[PDB]
Amino acid sequence: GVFTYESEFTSEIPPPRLFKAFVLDADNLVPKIAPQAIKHSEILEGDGGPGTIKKITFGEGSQYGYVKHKIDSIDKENYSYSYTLIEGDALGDTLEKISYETKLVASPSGGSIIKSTSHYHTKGNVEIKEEHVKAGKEKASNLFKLIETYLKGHPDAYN
Repeated sequence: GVFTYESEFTSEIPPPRLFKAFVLDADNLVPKIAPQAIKHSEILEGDGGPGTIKKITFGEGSQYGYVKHKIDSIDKENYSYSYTLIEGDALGDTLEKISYETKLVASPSGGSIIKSTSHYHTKGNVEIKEEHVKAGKEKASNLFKLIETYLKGHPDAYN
């Protein structure tokens, strides 16, 4: 009933910089890298820790676009981050609880490795469509290169 998808890649930028950005600055990282993807981020509950509910908005699509992310846990010592999504026009009535996980590390070449993972919790005996989960893989990969490029080109972004 639960789907499991993961992605593995690396970046020439340090993970402690992309980490402070994606997590300690997610509300200011996405709205600073490319405003063409999200309109703005506003935390609804908590302050960025576990149990905090963030509301990311989208500036693409005639209809209003936005989602809600519930922090699940992070590893400021290992640079890992994981949250739970409960809203999103992509979840439709076929999906309900969403689980998102992300991990950061370093490589022997100086660059940094980035391991991500996500899951789906359908409700009512339903399943997701490859076109849906497969599209998230390409969207999550492009976002990873936007965070590393942001700090790589913006040495002032929480760096």
